[PDB]
Amino acid sequence: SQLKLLVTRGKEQGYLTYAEVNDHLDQIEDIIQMINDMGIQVMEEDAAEAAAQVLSSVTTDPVRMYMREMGTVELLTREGEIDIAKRIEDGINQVQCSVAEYPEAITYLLEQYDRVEAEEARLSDLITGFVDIDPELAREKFAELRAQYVVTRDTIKHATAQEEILKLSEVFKQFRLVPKQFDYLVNSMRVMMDRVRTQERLIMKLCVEQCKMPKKNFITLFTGNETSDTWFNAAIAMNKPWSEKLHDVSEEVHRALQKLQQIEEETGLTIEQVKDINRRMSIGEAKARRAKKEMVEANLRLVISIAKKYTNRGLQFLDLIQEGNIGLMKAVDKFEYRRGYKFSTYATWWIRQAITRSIADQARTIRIPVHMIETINKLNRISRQMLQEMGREPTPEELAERMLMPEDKIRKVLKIAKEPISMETPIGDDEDSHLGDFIEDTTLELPLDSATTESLRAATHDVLAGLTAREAKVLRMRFGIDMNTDYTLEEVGKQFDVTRERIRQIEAKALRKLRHPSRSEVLRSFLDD
Amino acid sequence: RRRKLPATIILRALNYTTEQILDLFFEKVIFEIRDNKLQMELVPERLRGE
Amino acid sequence: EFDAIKIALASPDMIRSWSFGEVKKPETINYRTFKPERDGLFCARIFGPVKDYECLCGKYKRLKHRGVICEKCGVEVTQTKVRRERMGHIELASPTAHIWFLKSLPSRIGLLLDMPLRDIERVLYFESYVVIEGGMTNLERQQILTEEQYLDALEEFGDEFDAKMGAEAIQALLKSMDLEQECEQLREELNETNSETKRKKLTKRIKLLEAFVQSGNKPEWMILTVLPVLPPDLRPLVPLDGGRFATSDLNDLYRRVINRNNRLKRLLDLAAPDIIVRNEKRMLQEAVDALLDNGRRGRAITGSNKRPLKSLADMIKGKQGRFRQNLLGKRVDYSGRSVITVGPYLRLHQCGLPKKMALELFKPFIYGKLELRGLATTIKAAKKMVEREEAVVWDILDEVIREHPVLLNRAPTLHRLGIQAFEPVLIEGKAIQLHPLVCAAYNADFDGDQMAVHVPLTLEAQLEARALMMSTNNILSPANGEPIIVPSQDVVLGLYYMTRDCVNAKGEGMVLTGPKEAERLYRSGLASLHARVKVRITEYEKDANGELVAKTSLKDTTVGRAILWMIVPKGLPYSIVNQALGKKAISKMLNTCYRILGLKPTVIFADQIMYTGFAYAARSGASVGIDDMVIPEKKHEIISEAEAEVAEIQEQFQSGLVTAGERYNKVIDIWAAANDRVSKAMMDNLQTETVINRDGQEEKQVSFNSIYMMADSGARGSAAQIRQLAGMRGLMAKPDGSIIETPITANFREGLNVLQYFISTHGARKGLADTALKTANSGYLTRRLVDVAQDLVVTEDDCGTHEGIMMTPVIEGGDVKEPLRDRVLGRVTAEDVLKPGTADILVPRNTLLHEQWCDLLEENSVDAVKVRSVVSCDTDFGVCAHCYGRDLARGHIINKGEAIGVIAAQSIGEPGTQLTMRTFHISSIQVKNKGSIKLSNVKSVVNSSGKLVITSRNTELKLIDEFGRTKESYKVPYGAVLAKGDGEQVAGGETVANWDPHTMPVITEVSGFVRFTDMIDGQTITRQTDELTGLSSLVVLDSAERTAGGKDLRPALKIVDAQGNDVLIPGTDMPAQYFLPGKAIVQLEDGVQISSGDTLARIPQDITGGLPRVADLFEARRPKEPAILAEISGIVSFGKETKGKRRLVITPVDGSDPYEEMIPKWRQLNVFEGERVERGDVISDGPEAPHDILRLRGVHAVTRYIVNEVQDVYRLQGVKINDKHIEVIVRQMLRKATIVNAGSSDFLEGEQVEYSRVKIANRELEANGKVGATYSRDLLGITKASLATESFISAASFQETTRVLTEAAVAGKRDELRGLKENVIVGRLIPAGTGYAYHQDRMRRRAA
Ligand SMILES: [Mg+2]
Ligand SMILES: [Zn+2]
Ligand SMILES: [Zn+2]
Repeated sequence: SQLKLLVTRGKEQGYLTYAEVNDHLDQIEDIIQMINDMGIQVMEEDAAEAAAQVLSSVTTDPVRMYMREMGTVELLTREGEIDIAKRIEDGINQVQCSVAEYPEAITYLLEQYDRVEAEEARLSDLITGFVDIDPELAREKFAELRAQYVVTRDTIKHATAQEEILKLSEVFKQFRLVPKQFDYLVNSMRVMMDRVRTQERLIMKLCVEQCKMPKKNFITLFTGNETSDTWFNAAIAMNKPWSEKLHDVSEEVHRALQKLQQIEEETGLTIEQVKDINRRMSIGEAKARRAKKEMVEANLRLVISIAKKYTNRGLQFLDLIQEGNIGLMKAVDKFEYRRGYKFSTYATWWIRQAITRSIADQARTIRIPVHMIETINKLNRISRQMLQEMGREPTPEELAERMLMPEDKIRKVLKIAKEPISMETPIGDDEDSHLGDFIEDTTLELPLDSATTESLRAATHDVLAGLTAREAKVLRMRFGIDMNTDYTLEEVGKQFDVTRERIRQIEAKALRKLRHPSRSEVLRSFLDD
Repeated sequence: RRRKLPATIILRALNYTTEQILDLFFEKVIFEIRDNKLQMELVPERLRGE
Repeated sequence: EFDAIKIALASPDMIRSWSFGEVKKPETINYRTFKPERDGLFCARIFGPVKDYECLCGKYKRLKHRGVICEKCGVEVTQTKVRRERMGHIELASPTAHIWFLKSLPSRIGLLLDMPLRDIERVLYFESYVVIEGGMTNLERQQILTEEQYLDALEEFGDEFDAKMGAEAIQALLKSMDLEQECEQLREELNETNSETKRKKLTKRIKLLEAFVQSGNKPEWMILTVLPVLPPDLRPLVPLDGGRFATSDLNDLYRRVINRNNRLKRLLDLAAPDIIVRNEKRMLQEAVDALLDNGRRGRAITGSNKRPLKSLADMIKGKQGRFRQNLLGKRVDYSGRSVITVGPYLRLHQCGLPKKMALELFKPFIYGKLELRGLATTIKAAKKMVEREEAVVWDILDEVIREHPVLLNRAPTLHRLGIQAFEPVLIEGKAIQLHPLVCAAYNADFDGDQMAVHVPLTLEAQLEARALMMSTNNILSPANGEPIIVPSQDVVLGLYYMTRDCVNAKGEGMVLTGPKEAERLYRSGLASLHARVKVRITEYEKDANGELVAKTSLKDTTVGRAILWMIVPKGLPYSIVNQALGKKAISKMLNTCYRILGLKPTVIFADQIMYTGFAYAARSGASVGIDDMVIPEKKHEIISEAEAEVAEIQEQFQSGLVTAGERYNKVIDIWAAANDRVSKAMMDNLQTETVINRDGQEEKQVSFNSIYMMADSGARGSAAQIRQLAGMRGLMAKPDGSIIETPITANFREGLNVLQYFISTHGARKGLADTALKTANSGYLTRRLVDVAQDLVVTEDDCGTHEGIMMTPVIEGGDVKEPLRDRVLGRVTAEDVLKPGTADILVPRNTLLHEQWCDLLEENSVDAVKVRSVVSCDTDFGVCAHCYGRDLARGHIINKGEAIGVIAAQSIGEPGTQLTMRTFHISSIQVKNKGSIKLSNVKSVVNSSGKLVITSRNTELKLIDEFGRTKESYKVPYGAVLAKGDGEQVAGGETVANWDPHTMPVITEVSGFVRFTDMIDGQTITRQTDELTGLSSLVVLDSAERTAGGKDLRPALKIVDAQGNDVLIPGTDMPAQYFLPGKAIVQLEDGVQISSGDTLARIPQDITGGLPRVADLFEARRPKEPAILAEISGIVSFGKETKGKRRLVITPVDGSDPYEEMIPKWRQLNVFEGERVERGDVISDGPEAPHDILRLRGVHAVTRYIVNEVQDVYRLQGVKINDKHIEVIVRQMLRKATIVNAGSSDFLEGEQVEYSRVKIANRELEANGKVGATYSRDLLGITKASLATESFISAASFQETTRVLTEAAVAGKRDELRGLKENVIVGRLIPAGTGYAYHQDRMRRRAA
C-alpha cells in the first residue's frame, strides 16, 4: 500500500507537493494530475475511490512510444541490404512471370503496343525502356511477342504450348515497362481473381456454406474436373439429403459455371492455371513486399537523424518524422543496388525533399508556393551574408542590386512572411484581455445608418405616395424598390406594355417632376455634400 | 527534488564507516570495565539539566 | 421561441446533418488574394459567402440572386453572417477516441466497459490487443495480451481470435456489447453480492448503464469517426493593419489534425508498414485529443509562441471562457463611467450628471425628440446638429432626462445597494455628483473613485429602476433592517457640535417662545449656538388611532437642540434631539423616524438632517490644531516607572530567576499596563480638561478639543487612535505575531526616530499587504454562496405548516447578548404566544411580529415564541412568503417573487469584508445578580451533605426572574456541589455549584457501605497507600495498569448495605456496584460505611472569528476533534476491550442495542457504562460536528447550531447581520437526502436524492392508497451542495465544465429553464423578480 498510503495521506493533510509525490512513489506528471482530484489539492513546493482505483492499477508521449517501438530495430548489414534488395527483385520477378504466366496479359500487352503503333501513346512512353536506344528494336521485339504468341496458338491441343507461352515470357522478363501499364493488367489481374473467386462464393459458398455440404464433397468433386458440370451438376445424385438440397440452386450455381466457363474463356486456359499464377504472384509479392518492409525498418535511424535539424521551423516533431518515412518508403521502390551502393546515401535525398517539400506545404496558417518559399529562403539567406558583410543591414534597394529583381517584386515577398498572431495572445494591463478582445467588426450596419434607411424607404415611399400610378409604379419598376426587382428598361417596356423607348420618356418624366425643389425636398434631407 | 534517502547514505558513499561517522557527529561517553559495576567517566557540564 | 434545453451524445449521422460539406484540405486562404481556399478551413461552398449577397467567383453580385448557388464557384449566395452559422464536418481516416469520455475523472468509457483506464490506454495507443470474438480458447472480450501472446494466439490458429488494437478495437467493443444483457446480468450478480462496497459500486455502475439504456445513446457514438468543425467566423482569420494577420488557435489545431488525417489516408493507399501507420493513428488520436481539450493529454502542444495553444473546451470553461466571463459579464451600450465627487446640495432622489456624458448616453433619445419636434429633417441631420451642439439640443435634453432615471454603479458591487437609480441633473464639468448619504451604501470615498451610469432603455426598465431600485425606496439595508442612509462622516460632527451643553455662554438660561425664536436669537448674535436654555416646544406624540395629539411644555435644553428640532417631523418626541446626539444616537433617530412615521417623511428628514448638519459644521469652523493634541504631563513619569520595571526584570534575569522566554512576557505585560495607564491619563487630561466659571466658581464639562470632538462624536476615529496621537503608541508587533519588546515610547505629536519608524513599518507593511488581498477575494464567499442558493425564490404565499424554531435570547450567564426583540422582529409566529398566566393567547397563528407585537411581548416578558423558520417551510421548489418573514429593505411582509436566495447570499457575504480576513484565534456557577434558580434536567438526589449535587449530565442553570422569563443561565457539570436546591428565591453574588477538574466524581445515588467487588491487587489493581501520611486506597487501574490476570474483570466499589446484598439502583434491573474506569481515584477502603450521595471516587479530567472560519463553517467540515453521541436513548454499558479502541453499547429500555463502533480512549469518555443517556447526549469529546447534530438532534438543531455558530463570528466582530439569511443558506445545505425504505418508491433504499422528489412523492402516495416511504436527511457543504443541481447549464457556468458536460451529455439530460443562472444565459427573463408573471404564464402555456 504505497500510493494507497500516499492518497490516505492526501485525505489526511489535504495538500501534497512535489516532495512527497516524487518520494512516495512522464508518468510522474500523469500521476500528479491524477492525484489532483480525490479531491486532494496537490501542488508544487465519484473520484476519491475512482482516482484511488486508477491509482491502484500498478508514458504516452508518442515520441517515447515511438522510440520504444523502434527498440527492436537495428542497423542492417550492407550486403545484407543487397540480399533484401535481391529478395525484392525476386518478388518483382515472380509478379512479372505471373503476369507472363497469364497469356492474355501479353495479349493486352500487344493491344497497348498496337495502340502506340496506331499512335495511342508514345513509343518511348509505352515502356520505361527494355532491359538492354531506338524503339524499332524494342517495338519489333514487342512485335516478336506478337509472332512469338501466334506460334504458341498452335499447341493447346498442350505439350508444345506450355513452353511456348513462356518463351514470350522469358523475353518478357528482360523488359522494364512503365508501372501504369504494369499495374493495369495487374489491377486487371487483381480484377481477374476477384471475379473468379466471387464465382465460387456463388459456386461453393452456396453449396458448402449453406446446404450442409461437407468440405470433402466439393473438393473431391470440383478440384479434379473443376470446369464442367461433372463436379457440380453430378453432385445432385450423391445419395445424400443435402445433395438433395443441391436442386434449388442447381440452375443458379450452374450459372456460376456459366460465369466460370466465361472466366476460363476470359483466362483462355484453365482457372487453376490462372489461380496458381496470381496465387504464386501474391505469394512472392507479399514476400516481395515483406522484403521491402524489412528494409524500411532498418533505416528510420537515418530519418530521425535527418529530421533532427528541421524541427523548430513550426512543425511538430512527429510530423517531420512521418513525412520523413514517406520518402523512406517511396525510395524502397526506387533504390537500386544494381549499381552497387549504400541505401544510406540514397535515402536522404528522398527524405530531405520529403521534409522540405512538406515543410513549405503544411507549416503555416497561410499557405505559400514552394517557389515563393523558394524566394523567401533565398532572401533570408542572402539577407544574412549582406547584413553581416556590408555593416548595418540590407535595405530592399540594396537587395535590388544583390538580387537584381525589381524591388517591388521583392518588397511584396517581404510583406508575405510573418504568419498571423495568436488572437488568444495576452495583452498587457494584467487584465487578461486577449488580443482578439479588441478586434472590431466591419460587417455591422451602423445602428444609426439602419435608423436612417428605415426613413428612406419610408420617405421615398412618401414622394412615391404622391406620384401617378404609372410614375409611382414605373419608378418602383425602374429601380430596385420593395421587391426582388430591378427589371431592365426593356423588361419594364413589356410589363407596362408601352415601349422600350417610351418608358424612359415617362421615366425621364418621372423624376423631372420629382426634380422639383419645394416638391421633393424630403430626399433633399438625404443629401450632404 | 529527487527520492529521499537516509541522510548518512551519502556519507557511507563519502568513504565513511560506523566508527568515525558516529565520532564526527556525536561526542564520546566512554564506559569501561573497572572491575566493579562498570565504573564510568563523566563530564560535569556534559550532563547538566536532566 | 424555445424551451427545455437539451443535450446528448452526437451520432455521426447527426454530425453529417449539421455540416454543409466536409473540409479536406489544410489550406486556408489564397495569400495573394485573401479569398478562402477551395475546401480548406475557410470555404466558399461549405461555410457560404464572404460578403453580403455575392458569390466568391464574382459571377453573381446582386441581392436579386438570393439563394441560387453559383455553378463555377458553387458558393450559396446569402447573407455574409451565415458563415457564423454553418458548420463543417470531417471524415476521419480512422476512428479515434473522444478525450472527454476517455481521460475525464470518472472515466465515462472507463466504467462503461468494466476496464481500468490504463488498460484502455494501452489499447488506444497501439500497445496491446484487446480480444473480441476471441474464440473458446482463452478469452471472450476483456483480457489484454502482448505480442508474444498475440503471436502465440495467432500461433496454432488464425481463425477464432478476431481482435484489434486501438480505436477500431474499442469501437467493436462498444458496437458489440448490449446494455440490457449486462444490466440484467450484474443485476443478478448484485443482490447476491450486495456487500457494503460491492453493493454500492455495482449499483451505481448499473445505474450508469441503465442511464445509457433509456437515453437511446450508443456507446460506439463515444468513439469518434466523424469530427465536426466550428464555423469559420467563430475562429476567424481577421486582417491586422500592416500586412499581418490574427487567427485563433482553433485554426492551426484544425490544420494539424487535417494534416495528420491526410497523411494517414496517403499511408492507407500505400499499404505501408503497420508500424508507421500505427504511429500515424496514434498521432491523430493525439491531435484530436489535444483539439477537444489541452489538460488531460500530457503536454499542451504549443506553437511558435512560447505559450500553449488554446483549444476548444478552454473557450467554454475557466474565468476567461465564454460561460464565466462573457456570457454573464458583458459590456453594455448606453453606459458610461466617470469620476465621482460630492456635490452635497442635491437631494437623495437624484444625482448630478456631466453634460457631455448625458448627451452621449441619451443620444438616440435626443435624435427621436429632434425628429418629433421637426427641429431637424432626418436622423442624419439630427446627428450632425447635435454634434454642432446648438442651443435647442440643451432644452431637448433637459426635457428628455426629466423623469428618466439612470443607474449608478461601482466596481465592487457587493450587495444590491451597490446599484441604485437616480434622477439626473445636468451639470457642467466632467465629474459625477452623488448624495453623500449614499456613499456609505456604495462604500466609496472620493479619493478618485469611479462609478458608471447605465441608461434604462425599456419603459418596463424605467419603471423597474424607479419603483424597485431608486435610492429613496432603498434606504434600509437588506442584511438587517437598520437604515443605511445614516449621516456618514461630517454631518454627524456638525450635529454633535450643535447639540452640546456648555455651562456658560451668551444668553445662558433664558426662556424662548419656540424653536424659531431660538434660531432668530442665535443668528442675530445674542445667544451662543449651544447655551443651556429653558425653551417652549410642542411635540406631536401621536397616541390615538393615527391621532397626532400635540402637547407643549417648557423643555430645558440647548439653543442648538431647539434649532435642530425644527427639522424633526411631527412624529418623534423631543427626547431624541435632547442629548449630545453623537453618531450612534442620530442613527437611532433615523431608525425611530422610519419606525414611527413611515418612509417619505423619513427620507425628507434625512435630507434635512444632512443639510442642517453640513451647514452647522460649516459654522463650527471645527479645525484640528497642533496645540489640540495634548500630551499628558504625567507621561514621562509612567515611562520612567516602566523603564525601572524593565531594568528590574533584567536585573533578576541576570540573577538567574526567570527564563528569557518569560522575561519577554513580563516586559510585554509591563509595557502593556503602562500603555493602558498612559491612555487613561491622556483621556482624563483631554476628555474633560475644559473648566469654565459661570457665576464665579469653575465647573467641569466635556472638552471642546476638536479631536476629542471628532472621537466622542464618533464621526471619524475613536479613543484608541487619539491615544496613538498623544500617548505612547503600542508595542508594534512583528508581521507574524511576535511582539517586539521595546515599544515606541514616542507619539505622533512628537517625532519618531529612525528605529521607532522602522519598528512601525513591520505592522504597517503587513496590514497594507493583507488589506490589498481581501480585494483579491472581495467576492469569493459571496460567489460561493450565490451559486448554491441562487435557485431559491419565494414562490407561494403560505404553506400552512406549524414548524419552526423556539426563539430564545443568546445569553451565556453574563448579560443578554441578544434579546428576544431582535431575534423575533419581523418573523411570523407559527402558533399562539401564551403569557405565563397560561390562558393569554397573544398572537394567534399568522401575526407578523412587527415592532408593536414584539413591543407588547417586551413589556409582557414572554420568551417562548415558536416562529416558523424558512428551513422548515413545507413549500416545494421555494419558500412560503409567510414563512420567510419581512426583513426587506421595505418594512412590510415579503412578497412572492423576491429572490431571497440572492439577497441572503449578499447579506451573509458583504459584511464578511467587514470581518477580519484571516482566521484569528482567542470554576463554579456564581449567581451574578438577584433572582431564583431553575435546574433544567435536574436529575439529582439529596447527597452526603444532605444537599443537592448533579447526578444527571445536562443540568443547565437559570437565573429565574419573577417576570416569566430566564434572566441568566449556567451549565452545571456532573457531580457539581450544588450549595442549594431548585426553586430557591436566592440573593445575589453566590456560588451555588462547585466541582474540580481533578475530581469528576462517581458519587453514590443512595447509601451503602464500602464493600468492593473484583478490586483485586496484582490481578486488577494496585493496593495504593499514599504513605506521606499513610493512607491506603484501591484506585482503579486501566488495562495497561491492570495485569492480564484481571483485565477481563470490571472493577467497582459495590454499593451494599449493612446486611450483605448489593443494593440495586431503583429504576434498573442491576444491583448498584459503581463500575469504574481507569484512573478512578478511590479512597474508601473495604468495609467503610457511607450514605446517600457521598463522594465515592472523584476522578480527574477559545473561539475563532475570521472570515475563512465562516466559509469552513458553511461547509460542515469534520473538525479535528469530533464529538459522537448516542444513537439510542437508554442505559449504556461497556463491551469488548481495546481492539485498537474501547467498545461499549447504549442499551435501550426494551429494544436492542446493536450500536457499537471503534471508540478510541485517546478521546475521553464523559459518561460511564451505567447511565440512561438519550440520543444526542455527550459521550465523545471536543467540538461536535454539525452533521451529527442533524442526524441525531434533527434539522432544527443543526440549523440552530449553525446560525448560532456563524452569527457569533459576526457577533464577536461587532458586525450586525440578520439571522433570516443564515437560514436560507442552511436550507440549501440540506436539500439532498437519502432513503430509509423504498416502500412505494422508485429508487434504491440505500440511495441519495434531493428532498423535493421524496417530498412530493411520499406525500402524494399517501393520497394514493399506497404506502409512504421514509428517508434519511443528508447534509452537504455549500460547494458540495451546489454541485448537486437539477440543471446542467447552471452547473457549467460555475463548476468544472467538462465534469458537468460529459455527465449531462451521457445522461441525455434535459434542462427546462428554471432558476436564475440559466435564464440569464439564454437571455430570457428571470423566473424570480418582475419576471415572475412572465414565467408562471408559461406554466399555463405548459399546462394544456
Ligand atoms: Mg475608494
Ligand atoms: Zn458564383
Ligand atoms: Zn415558507
